[PDB]
Amino acid sequence: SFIKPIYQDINSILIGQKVKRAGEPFEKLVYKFLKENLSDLTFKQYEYLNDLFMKNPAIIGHEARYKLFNSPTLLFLLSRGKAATENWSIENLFEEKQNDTADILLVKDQFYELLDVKTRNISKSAFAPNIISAYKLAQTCAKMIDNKEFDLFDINYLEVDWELNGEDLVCVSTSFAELFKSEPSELYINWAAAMQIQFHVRDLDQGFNGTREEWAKSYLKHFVTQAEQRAISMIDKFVKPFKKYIL
Amino acid sequence: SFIKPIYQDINSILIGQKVKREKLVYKFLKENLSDLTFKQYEYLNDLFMKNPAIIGHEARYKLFNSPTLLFLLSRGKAATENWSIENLFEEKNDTADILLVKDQFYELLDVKTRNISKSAFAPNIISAYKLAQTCAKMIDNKEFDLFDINYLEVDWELNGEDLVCVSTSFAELFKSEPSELYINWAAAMQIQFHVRDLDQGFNGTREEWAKSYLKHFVTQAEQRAISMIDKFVKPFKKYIL
DNA sequence: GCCGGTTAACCGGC
DNA sequence: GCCGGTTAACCGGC
Ligand SMILES: [Ca+2]
Ligand SMILES: [Ca+2]
Ligand code: NA
Ligand code: NA
Ligand code: NA
Repeated sequence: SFIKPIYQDINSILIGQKVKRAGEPFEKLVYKFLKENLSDLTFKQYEYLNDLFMKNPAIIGHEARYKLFNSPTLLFLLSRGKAATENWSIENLFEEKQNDTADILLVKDQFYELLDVKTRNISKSAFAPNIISAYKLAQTCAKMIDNKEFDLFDINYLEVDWELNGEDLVCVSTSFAELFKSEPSELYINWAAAMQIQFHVRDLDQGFNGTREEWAKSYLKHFVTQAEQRAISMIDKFVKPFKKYIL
Repeated sequence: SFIKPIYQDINSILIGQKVKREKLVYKFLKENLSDLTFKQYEYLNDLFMKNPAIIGHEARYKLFNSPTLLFLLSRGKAATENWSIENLFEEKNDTADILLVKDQFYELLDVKTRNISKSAFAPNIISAYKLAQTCAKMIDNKEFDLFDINYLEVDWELNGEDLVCVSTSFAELFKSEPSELYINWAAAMQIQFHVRDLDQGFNGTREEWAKSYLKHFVTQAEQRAISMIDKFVKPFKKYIL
């Protein structure tokens, strides 16, 4: 991680920060800090895409523009769709998109850190948030394996806890954790919640002992196993209880 | 519907409205049907304010006088017990955006806003599972003449520094053919449609609707389970040993 | 403690 | 046309 060496600082600077009154905008402050302290490495996802295509003005159409990624897995995680990519121009730049994978990209020497900020109202009853689609993650692992891209990118999370203090939201603490250091078989896949893996960053175990390739194979075994169990569970929860009204 | 008879009134007032870059719907209804119209949390406040002698969640839950509406409208037990004139519910995940109620009959209204300049993407309408439980509850308690669940689509496009409403649509969930309802399991098990596309040709009774919906729901759940193997298990087996 | 369902719409494959 | 996956976190049952 490129963030990890300055996380202590980040943690200190963010605590006490405020945003007018839900905590979503704290992500903008995370970005501001990173832009100030790692200016050359830091991008919004759409910003990285805009920069990539701006540097290659002669490369037009979605196919050629896709070739600029030089990585199947990164293309998968970061690109916009074919029409969006084809219609891109300096006058028609990418702006934020609701379901972009990452909030913030940090890249250096062609290694990629995908950072997702998780904001959390710390006064409400704890509810683990959507982290990332378990299915997007499965596809990522399969593509990592097919292409032997095991040392190219990390997926990392920064939790920003906040509380309502008068007119303002204030940050009270933060946490940092790396997806690829968690034990894959311990990740919670909430199928109803858009097939999303869910955890609090603060709680994520970080003791995985294997290679990235091993992480990928292991998560895939986990994913496949959970999907099988869910297929069965749906009869239990969505079929059985209601059959008495229709038979 | 209490809204349907005045839809033309609403469509006209809205069809040129602009917000800065559309709960103008609530405003209009509140001004033209003030005795009937509530935000959900507002209806609950009103209900509990009008019954000051009733405290705690069990007793306040009895104020609904209907298990099904209890299930659709109420907040959780602790929230309800902790409610007071000085601790009022605020807007919230709530089933409905707007409630219109008259003579012990309830219209649940959900407003769907839509950026009409982008590729059409049918929005989450309501949980197929919440709907399933609701039908189940309607049947168990024979509450077939109590409420409707209705939708109002408001289409808009960006124009300058503002969003402009260019059209609207209105449709009643309980007039749609249940078996035509698209359940998108990945998207939080939500029914999905555009209001303007919703068929309104169901001819049977409310009870028939509920039974037909349940058969549909159960059938679609079974299909989803099966399709999970094909999409989430099969394509990944080759990587595991 | 443990568990998982719900709201807001929203992009883009073939 | 037809089809369905993803982001934002968030609430309250035993
Ligand atoms: Ca985020
Ligand atoms: Ca709505
Ligand atoms: Na994001
Ligand atoms: Na995410
Ligand atoms: Na809804």
